[PDB]
Amino acid sequence: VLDGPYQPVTFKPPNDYWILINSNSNGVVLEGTNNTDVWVAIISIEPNVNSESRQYSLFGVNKQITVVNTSNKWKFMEMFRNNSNAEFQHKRTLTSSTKLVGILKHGGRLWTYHGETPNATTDYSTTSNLNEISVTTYAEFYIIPRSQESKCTEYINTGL
Ligand SMILES: CC(=O)N[C@H]1[C@H](OC[C@H]2O[C@@H](O[C@H](C)[C@H](N)C(=O)O)[C@H](NC(C)=O)[C@@H](O[C@@H]3O[C@H](CO)[C@H](O)[C@H](O)[C@H]3O)[C@H]2O)O[C@H](CO)[C@@H](O)[C@@H]1O
Repeated sequence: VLDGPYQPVTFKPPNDYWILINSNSNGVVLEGTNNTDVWVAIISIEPNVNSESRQYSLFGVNKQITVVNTSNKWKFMEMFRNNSNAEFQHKRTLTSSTKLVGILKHGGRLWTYHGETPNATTDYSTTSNLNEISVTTYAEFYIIPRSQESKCTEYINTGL
């Protein structure tokens, strides 16, 4: 009885709900911003990719990122910046057999998962304008209350 799946859309996630995205494919999985101090994008790289340059459109703008993933797992790079004049930088990585990606607004912070399945964990970026963060998803997603975060963490790590 999952709350979803919902099709790709731009929306403003409410505080204290996990958005859990079920990416089947490579490319941008999600991007979000409050236009002040957060811009984030999660980029998907398929298994067994040797080093190459690839293009991604972030907030309507083309960016070249060199990628690599010699794992049998999928790789999700979290790209980040805290100013509109700065370039995106690689902040964190989630290496996943499940292909599920999470984002949550809670407690003054923006949360994602990083590390490697089945031991992926949450970490944050800080913002002074949390409520104004909107996201665009590029794949189906589900919505899971923070009160059920252990269930979300299980899905991230072991699959729907
Ligand atoms: C350890 C833990 O529970 N971690 C959670 C994570 O919790 C996020 C919150 O971390 C707080 O600090 C912990 C819980 C301590 N009690 C503490 O006070 O240090 C943050 N407190 C800070 C930064 O001082 C808290 O932030 C506050 O939240 C309240 C209401 O939630 C209010 O918004 C305040 O303005 C704000 O300062 C949280 O950031 O949550 C993640 C995501 O669910 C879990 O994965 C993780 O396990």
